[PDB]
Amino acid sequence: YQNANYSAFYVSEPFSESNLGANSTHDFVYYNMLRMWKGEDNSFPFNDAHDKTYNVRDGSDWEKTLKPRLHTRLDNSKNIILFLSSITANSRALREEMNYGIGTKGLPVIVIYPDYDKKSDIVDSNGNFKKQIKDLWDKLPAFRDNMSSVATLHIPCTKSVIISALNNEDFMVNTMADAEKYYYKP
Repeated sequence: YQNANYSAFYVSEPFSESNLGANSTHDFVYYNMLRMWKGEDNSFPFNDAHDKTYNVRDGSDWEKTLKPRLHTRLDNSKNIILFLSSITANSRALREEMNYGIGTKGLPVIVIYPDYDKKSDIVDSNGNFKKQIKDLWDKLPAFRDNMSSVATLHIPCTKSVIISALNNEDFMVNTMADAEKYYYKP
């Protein structure tokens, strides 16, 4: 029960996943990457909170329809998979996913950085997060300002690394590690 992974990312709105080109549009492309890995290999450790339809950006009415949908899907989830990239920009729904999912629920977050493919892109040799990463947090204040309360894992975008993250109990709410920002050491 409540075993899903909740994918959170930016797209310019309104966005429908059924329009031609949806699967080519940043940052939806990275969510679809997870879906395709799972569809191709059932061992991939991803259970999509949005499996029935990705309709959390599609224009629906905030109060009556969209916000309740965000909350319901987050309530079915053990963690958030957040994609942060150079194009992550303002979005009411994405903000609410952070405030409710982290601030209210205390869900841990696996943060995938699709612009980067090396561990050394995330942290410097003293284990400080690089400015290029901190700058992405500033693009989503509701992530930045809630992340202190949960375990977060900050990773480059490579399949084997994503699998390792998703197989780690430390980043699942019922088994969460102590709140800190974690990373794989370069």
